[PDB]
Amino acid sequence: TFIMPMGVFQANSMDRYTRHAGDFSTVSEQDPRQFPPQGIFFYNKDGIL
Amino acid sequence: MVSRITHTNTRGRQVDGVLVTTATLKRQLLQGILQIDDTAADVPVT
Amino acid sequence: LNRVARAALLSDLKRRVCADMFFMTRHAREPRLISAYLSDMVSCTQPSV
Amino acid sequence: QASVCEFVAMPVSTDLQYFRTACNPRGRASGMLYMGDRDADIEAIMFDH
Repeated sequence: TFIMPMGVFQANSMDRYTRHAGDFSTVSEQDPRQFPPQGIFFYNKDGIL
Repeated sequence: MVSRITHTNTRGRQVDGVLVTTATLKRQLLQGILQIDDTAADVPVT
Repeated sequence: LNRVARAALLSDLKRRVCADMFFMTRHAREPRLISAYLSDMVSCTQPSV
Repeated sequence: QASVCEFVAMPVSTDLQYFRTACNPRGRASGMLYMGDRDADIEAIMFDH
């Protein structure tokens, strides 16, 4: 057994934290990069997701 | 515990153990780690 | 061998040919690996009469 | 010797992360390597949609 979770978006609002910068948001003015997670691009044997 | 069939190295000495299978790790730390020496042998044929 | 065994006996063929392609000019700086697959090459063909 | 480059049409909103390995230009891989139980399996692999 290894066991893979796949659905939520935490309704946090506790643990804001971080590692990267102002290098970054997406292209224009306002800053929502707040996507939580939808389902999964994943690989296979030897080259291929 | 006693010594009838228990091998040695080559000047007086009894043994205790085993293992079993095939191909890629034992002769796989020669292209990596171990050593080599010499030219003798002995053990009963009864 | 069955569908899986055939299947990536096949696919390991794919990886190996993608990796061990130009071993003498890729891994030229490691003399150790050269003798590491040469002994494999000689000890992979069956002898004759 | 100059080597010709052939173009194949494909949708704009195509997976882009599909092209950073040994992929297949047809977009759906095929090949004779693909059987084990029946004989008329090469046609349905390559064309059955």
